[PDB]
Amino acid sequence: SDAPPLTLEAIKDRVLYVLKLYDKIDPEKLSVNSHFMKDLGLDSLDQVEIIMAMEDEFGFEIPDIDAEKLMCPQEIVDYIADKKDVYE
Amino acid sequence: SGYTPDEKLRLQQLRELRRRWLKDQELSPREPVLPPRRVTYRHSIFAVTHVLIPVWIIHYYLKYHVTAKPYTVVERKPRIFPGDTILETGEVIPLMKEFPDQH
Amino acid sequence: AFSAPAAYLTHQQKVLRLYKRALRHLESWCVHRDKYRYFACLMRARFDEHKNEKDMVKATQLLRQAEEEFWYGQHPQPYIFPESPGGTSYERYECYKVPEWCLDDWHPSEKAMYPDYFAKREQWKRLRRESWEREVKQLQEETPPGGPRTEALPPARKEGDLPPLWWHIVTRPRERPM
Amino acid sequence: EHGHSKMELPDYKQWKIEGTPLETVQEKLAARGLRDPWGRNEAWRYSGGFANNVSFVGALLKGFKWGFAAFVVAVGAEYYLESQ
Amino acid sequence: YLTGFYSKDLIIEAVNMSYTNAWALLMTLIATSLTAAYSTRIIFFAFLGKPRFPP
Amino acid sequence: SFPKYKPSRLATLPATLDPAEYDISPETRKAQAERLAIRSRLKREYLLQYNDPNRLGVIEDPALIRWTYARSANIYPNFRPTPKTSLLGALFGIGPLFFWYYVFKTDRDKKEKLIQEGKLDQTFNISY
Amino acid sequence: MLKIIIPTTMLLPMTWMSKHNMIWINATVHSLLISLISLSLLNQLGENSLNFSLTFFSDSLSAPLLVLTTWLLPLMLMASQSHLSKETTTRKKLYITMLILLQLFLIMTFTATELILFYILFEATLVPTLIIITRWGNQTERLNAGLYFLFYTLAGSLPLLVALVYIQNTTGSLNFLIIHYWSHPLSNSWSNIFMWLACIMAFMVKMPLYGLHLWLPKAHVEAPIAGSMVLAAVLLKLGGYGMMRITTILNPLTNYMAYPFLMLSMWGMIMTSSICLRQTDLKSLIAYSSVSHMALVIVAIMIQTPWSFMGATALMIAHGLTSSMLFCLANTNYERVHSRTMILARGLQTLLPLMATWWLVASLTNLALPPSINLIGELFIITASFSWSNITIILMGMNMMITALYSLYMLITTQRGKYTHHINNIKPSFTRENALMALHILPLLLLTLNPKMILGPLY
Amino acid sequence: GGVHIEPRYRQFPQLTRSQLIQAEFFSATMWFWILWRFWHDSDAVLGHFPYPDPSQWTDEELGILPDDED
Amino acid sequence: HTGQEMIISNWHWMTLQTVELSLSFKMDYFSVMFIPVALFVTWSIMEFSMWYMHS
Amino acid sequence: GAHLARRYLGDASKEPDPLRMPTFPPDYGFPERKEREMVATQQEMNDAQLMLQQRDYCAHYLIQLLKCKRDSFPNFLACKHEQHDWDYCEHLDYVKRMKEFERERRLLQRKKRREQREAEMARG
Ligand SMILES: CCCCCCCCCCCCCCCCC[C@@H](O)O[C@H](CO[C@H](O)CCCCCCCCCCCCCCC)COP(=O)(O)OCC[N+](C)(C)C
Ligand SMILES: CCCCCCCCCCCCCCCCC[C@@H](O)O[C@H](CO[C@H](O)CCCCCCCCCCCCCCC)COP(=O)(O)OCC[N+](C)(C)C
Ligand SMILES: CCCCCCCC/C=C\CCCCCCCC(=O)O[C@H](COC(=O)CCCCCCC/C=C/CCCCCCCC)COP(=O)(O)OCCN
Ligand SMILES: CCCCCCCCCCCC(=O)SCCNC(=O)CCNC(=O)[C@H](O)C(C)(C)COP(=O)(O)O
Repeated sequence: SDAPPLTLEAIKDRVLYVLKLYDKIDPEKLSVNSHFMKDLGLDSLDQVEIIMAMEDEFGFEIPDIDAEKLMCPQEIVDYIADKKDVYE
Repeated sequence: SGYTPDEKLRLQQLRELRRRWLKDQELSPREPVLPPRRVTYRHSIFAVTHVLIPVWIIHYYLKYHVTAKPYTVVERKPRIFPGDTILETGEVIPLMKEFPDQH
Repeated sequence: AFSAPAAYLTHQQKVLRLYKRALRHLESWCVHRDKYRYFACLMRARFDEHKNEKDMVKATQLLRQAEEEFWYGQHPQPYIFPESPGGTSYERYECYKVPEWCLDDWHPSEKAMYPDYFAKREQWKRLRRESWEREVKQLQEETPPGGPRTEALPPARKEGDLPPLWWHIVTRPRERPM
Repeated sequence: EHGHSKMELPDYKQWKIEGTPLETVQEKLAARGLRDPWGRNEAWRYSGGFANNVSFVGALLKGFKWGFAAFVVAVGAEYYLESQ
Repeated sequence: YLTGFYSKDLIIEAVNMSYTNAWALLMTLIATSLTAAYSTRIIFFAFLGKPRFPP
Repeated sequence: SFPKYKPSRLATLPATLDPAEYDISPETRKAQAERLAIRSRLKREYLLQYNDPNRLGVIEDPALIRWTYARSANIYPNFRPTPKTSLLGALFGIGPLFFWYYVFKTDRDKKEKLIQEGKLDQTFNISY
Repeated sequence: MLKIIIPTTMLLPMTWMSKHNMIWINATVHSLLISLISLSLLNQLGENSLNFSLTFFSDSLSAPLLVLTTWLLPLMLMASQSHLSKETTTRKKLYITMLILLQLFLIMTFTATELILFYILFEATLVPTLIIITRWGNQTERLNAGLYFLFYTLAGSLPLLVALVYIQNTTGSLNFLIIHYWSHPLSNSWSNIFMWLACIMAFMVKMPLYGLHLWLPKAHVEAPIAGSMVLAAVLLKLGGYGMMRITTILNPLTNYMAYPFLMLSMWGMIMTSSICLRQTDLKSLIAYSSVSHMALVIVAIMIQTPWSFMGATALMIAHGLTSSMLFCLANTNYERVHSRTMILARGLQTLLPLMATWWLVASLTNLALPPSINLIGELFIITASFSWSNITIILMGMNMMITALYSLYMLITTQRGKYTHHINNIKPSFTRENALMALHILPLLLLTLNPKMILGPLY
Repeated sequence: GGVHIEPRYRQFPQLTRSQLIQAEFFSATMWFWILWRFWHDSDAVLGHFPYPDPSQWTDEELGILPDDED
Repeated sequence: HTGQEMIISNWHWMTLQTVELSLSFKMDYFSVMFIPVALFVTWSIMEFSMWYMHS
Repeated sequence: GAHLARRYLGDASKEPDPLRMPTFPPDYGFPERKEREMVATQQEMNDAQLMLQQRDYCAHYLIQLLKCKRDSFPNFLACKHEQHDWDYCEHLDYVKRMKEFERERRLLQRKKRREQREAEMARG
């Protein structure tokens, strides 16, 4: 396998990397605690597209009932860490 | 849509407890303790205790026990061609009748 | 898996799920990235043209021919992530997950190794022993009469309290125990 | 000994649609009047060493040149040695 | 002049010149054509295009 | 227009193509609420019985015991002899026996007749 | 033979004067010692028999069954040691007394040079079994099971007594040697047909034949562990042994009186093999498997060819050992689970690996895997039935496939998969259970080296 | 057993010279073998013995009489 | 080199009247040729598995 | 293949079937009727124990090939002249079989022509 033990800061960096390449949102305004519907004015379909992008980038797929209620990068990071059992 | 405040708080507390439990799963340097107690060369010994000894045992078994009984080991008779000589008799098989050879 | 479900799915949830499935199967059909992006943008365009419809009878009339069209062109062999419920490695490691309570049956000679781990284990067991007594009362006083209506559990409200029914969620074996 | 070296992710501003076949997608979406928000996200698949691709036939003859040179050398050596 | 040649070429040659069923002949020929086709599919889809694996 | 998906016994109708949840009425929502309510009640009971540190046994499942009792020990007391049951019993318990008897009797009669005529070529049939 | 019967009798005073905390040790040790003594009987000769005296004789058909009977008792004691922990001393001694009486009756039955003595002990073997089933049984259906087991057997075996006394009145002797030497053909008459039915039905009910097997699932499910093993291993072989002993005087009537029973068995093997697939219980599944195997043995005996008899004896011994092992494993699972349901406990291989190995070996042996004696008997019967008629191969192959299917279903449902979450009393397997499984399985893999010891007199 | 290779995250992975030269050598070996065998053994593919034409065979050696003798 | 063929019947398992079952090995062309191929493939597969299944 | 297409699309009786051939006496063509020669006797071919299907008119070259392969064993490609000779002899045998097929075809052609001419003369 030789898979490195991905950590919380690595997950956050990857999440922000994926988000900053989504040109619908400006990289400067976004923050780890920024919202999606209100702080960035993104559509529901747009949020689904972000969720699918993180799905493709991380190699594991999020169930719909849990994907439809993720609205901040911080809670996305927390969900991924809980899925992958990350200590720190 | 989205997390309700109760859901957020419960998930946060569960995450904290889960991370504490996972961190507690780590093993310290002295955590694994084993009590000790006792009562070319590698290939050289390997070919002796794994190849040579089975050859000896099986050769003995076939030569002096299996072949003792009749018909246990039966060998297909070797092919005889024109011109060969037989060890047991010494007679020579006659050759062919010189078929016409072109191309 | 984590979140408790609702009694029903709203129209918005159905539309979002159909959108996700359609995009996934379109990606499966269009192997390459540029083709996938082009046709995903086209599908988004054809998907948002009825975004602002007001009446619900016509919206429910839609999303039916949409589902039929999806079922007709669903790529009978879609792409499934390896850890998904259809993937190649769905339950591969489910044979390595040994429950925590098994450690209670270990021989004392086996427990002689890893002493610190078992000390922390006793601490966790004591914590659970007190927390359960608090949680049963908290849940008893918090639930409405006639039984719960949804399977959502409340968090901890006091200072020393812990969330009700936490032991078997916190002590999951691992994602890949071995 | 495991893979612990504190890998650092590249800068996000490096990935551009320029020099990739995503221009055709962007242009044909703009002709009908839309844009692809995720265009840059996959630019890395066409940017680095992955930029150059090899055709199927060229893939099949992976070592044709070296093999042909060795074959010619061997044939010449056999010709000059057997003629003796 | 590869390992598969010394077997498959003789298989096809012997099959072509025996008092056998004709439908089996046609099926075998189409089968070897499809063998070449799916070998091409494997190579093209796994070694030629642009990368598609996670980052 | 697209070809319709016709469901069968071994290929059921998908939930998305089903029309029951598109004709929504308040009583349907009430029914879904009651279903979720009873399911959550059962789940809460199971979880209360499941996380108890004092419990050191197997959680008895009334549903499993009821299913086993219905499958095994409740068949005869609810059985009544009816034309359908009687016909099915007679057929499935008598027909195969007589079918196989007829087949084997015919085969053995043919073999014995060939033996009597002597045209069977039983050479080397030493073991029997 | 008295060198075997006398120590078995002395086991009773030995047990009754033992200390309160040492009955199991003494019983096990002396039962094992008795088994060693019984090993001497195995050296049969190609001639008639080992005619010990006017009352007891031993053949190469009786020798394997006698050795298995003497070997089973220590295993029964080790199996019963578990659930009798909270039992008073007198009741434990009574249990051991019942087991010893059962062994003594079986030992006296299997030789029994005279047919009336054979019948007397053959019915005497019914009282200790009924007491064991109806007294030390857990479920409330043990009473109905005991009634079924008693009456199904007795109704079939009562006309046998009349047939035997009639034969003695006409023939003049019931000694098996005289019966074999002075045998005369049975004419085709209604009286002779009913004599055939009376002499056959008593053994066919106990085997059991398909259609009269209703008592077996009840008796096997409701009985304790020791009763289950003694039923599946030895008590089922009484019918087949009696049938192979008594078919010497029913010729040539059998040549056409075997058709109903042959058809019933060749269809009931398929029916019970299919039944095993859809089963919610483990002990019931094993009982139906035993019914299928005994139906195959019935077919073999009714064919009446040397290969049929050899295969029948081999299958008898192999099925006895395999069914005893399977019942042992099911009991070990039930003791921890306390439910006796196949799908209630799952994924036990992750928690108990060695018991998973024992499960795999037992299932493979039941699956008739070569070169185990299970497949030796199976294949001999298959070839004999093929010689009887070329169409039997269809039924036999269908039975083989279904047997493999339900054996691996039993293995997979209980061993593979994800463990059940709400069970946390699966303690590590004791040394007693592992030793029990090892002592069950090792004789099978040892007998596969010397098949001639279990191939019967027609070897 | 090997060397330490670290992940790249959207860049081309590190390639050691050993694997490149080894793959090139083995591909060259295969092609050289094919060419050498084709040079030495051409009849294994093209055939070695001509296929006779049955129409060109005269009636003299086929035992045909000019429709009058028999 | 020679064209050696051989059958070895070492252990006599059991005799059933006129039939004899013994542990007999046939070492004709097929067996003597398929032993090395299978052993070679198994050796390569085991060496590959020492890396594939290290975890 | 063309012969199969001709047989299954034209007239079946026009040209033969492989199963029933030959349908004409060997002496119909020419009266000298030379005999095929065999240079390997029963006994030496039996000792070489080639195969039942390999005991054909080209057996002597096969025996020489076997002798050459057995003698120069380590150099597995030492002897190829006799391999080519055996291939040539098998090619000649196939040529003779083709000759037989075409001879039967033309004989049947002339037989059909003779029958048609006789029928026309009788009708005329
Ligand atoms: C290197 C050697 C390898 C082979 C070793 C083989 C050892 C075999 C031991 C097992 C023997 C099995 C028991 C056999 C019993 C049947 C025979 C027995 O009934 O014979 C009796 C005789 O039995 C012996 O006297 C006693 C043997 C009993 C003990 C066997 C040895 C092992 C016993 C182990 C017991 C526990 C040991 C201590 C544990 C703490 C009566 O004989 P009898 O009918 O008059 O003979 C008449 C013919 N005569 C006149 C020629 C004699
Ligand atoms: C249910 C679970 C299984 C239980 C056990 C099942 C086995 C019992 C079945 C009995 C076996 C066969 C019985 C009779 C066999 C003789 C052959 C006879 O049946 O065939 C014809 C006989 O014809 C008629 O069958 C006459 C008998 C008819 C009356 C018998 C009852 C038939 C149906 C009853 C079935 C009930 C079975 C279960 C009872 C509880 C031939 O006519 P014929 O050649 O001239 O006479 C031959 C006899 N001779 C030569 C001595 C003169
Ligand atoms: C699990 C339940 C099984 C029940 C089994 C019951 C059926 C057993 C078969 C019949 C038993 C009775 C047979 C009688 C005992 C044999 C004695 C004998 O053979 O003597 C005959 C006598 O034969 C008889 O008397 C038979 C009469 C039968 C009366 C009782 C009938 C019982 C039921 C009959 C049908 C059952 C058959 C199938 C049963 C299948 C199982 C349910 C000779 O008469 P002689 O006087 O010597 O004449 C010579 C001068 N000519
Ligand atoms: C290869 C497979 C092809 C499959 C093709 C599938 C069919 C494609 C065409 C589908 C047709 C439709 O759009 S069916 C149209 C269904 N009806 C409506 O959309 C009315 C109002 N829509 C909403 O309110 C949603 O929430 C929305 C605003 C979209 C998002 O809201 P968010 O603000 O919360 O993101």
